Amino acid sequence: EDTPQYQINVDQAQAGAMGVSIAEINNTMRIAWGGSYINDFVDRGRVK
Amino acid sequence: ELGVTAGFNLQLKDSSGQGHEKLIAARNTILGLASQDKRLVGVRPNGQ
Repeated sequence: EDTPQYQINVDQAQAGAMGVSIAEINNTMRIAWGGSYINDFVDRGRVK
Repeated sequence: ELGVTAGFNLQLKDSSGQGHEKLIAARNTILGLASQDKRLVGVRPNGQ
């Protein structure tokens, strides 16, 4: 079924007023909330 | 795999992540026992 969702609205005007990049805002949101897979490591001989 | 292979071939496996050193120690023990056996001839490791 269709469900409520939350919408984030980012103001270009205030972002420019504070000297913050749209791309920088997007990256911060993406990592902080969505999470990201960065690279690998080895755990008892197996890459993870 | 057909004309020059009279002898047997086997793969000893490190099933748990015990490291290279334990694996080669086990290989060494196997080879050492096999050297002292009448029915087996010329058993060697097949790698560097």
